[PDB]
Amino acid sequence: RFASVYAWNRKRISNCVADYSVLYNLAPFFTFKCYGVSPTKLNDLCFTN
Amino acid sequence: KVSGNYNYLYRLFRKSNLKPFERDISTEIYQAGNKPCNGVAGFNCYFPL
Amino acid sequence: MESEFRVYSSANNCTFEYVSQPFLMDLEGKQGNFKNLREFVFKNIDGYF
Ligand SMILES: *[C@@H]1O[C@H](CO)[C@@H](O[C@@H]2O[C@H](CO)[C@@H](O)[C@H](O)[C@H]2NC(C)=O)[C@H](O)[C@H]1NC(C)=O
Ligand SMILES: *[C@@H]1O[C@H](CO)[C@@H](O)[C@H](O)[C@H]1NC(C)=O
Repeated sequence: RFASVYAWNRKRISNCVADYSVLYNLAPFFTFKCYGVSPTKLNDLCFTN
Repeated sequence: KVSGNYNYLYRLFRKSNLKPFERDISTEIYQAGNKPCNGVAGFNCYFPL
Repeated sequence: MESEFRVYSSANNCTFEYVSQPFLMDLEGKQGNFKNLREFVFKNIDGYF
């Protein structure tokens, strides 16, 4: 349980290593949407945070 | 138009990169997993163009 | 005689039609030393047939 739309709970842009491969390819997907970068391409864009 | 030129259709996904000077006409609901999601919608089962 | 002019039962919007003079045909043919010998090779590169 996190906060509402006025004070949306943000994990800061700071220094943890993740994995875009298995995290983006879960089974229960009902609504996924991306504007600037296509939803089919998420792995090959990464920085320090 | 002020109502929007909603006539030209773009693509955003394919199974593999196509060789040049090639065109396709077919539009099929995508399957991107072990489950044969033919259907009308589902996990990465979207309209092509 | 050649019946069934439309060997396809149905045709959608056709992208291109071409009609020209036929190849070097030979009417009938003598048994032994047949005049007709078709030697065709079909190649494609990058759309060129
Ligand atoms: C021409 O059509 C064939 C289908 O017969 C395409 O081949 C498919 O390519 C995808 C790409 O990942 C494969 O997943 C399919 O398994 C292939 N089909 C078969 C039957 O093997 C081919 O890609 C098409 N040509 C172009 C340039 O797209
Ligand atoms: C053959 O050519 C004639 C052109 O005079 C055309 O009208 C006809 O439809 C053609 N038939 C086939 C089977 O292609």
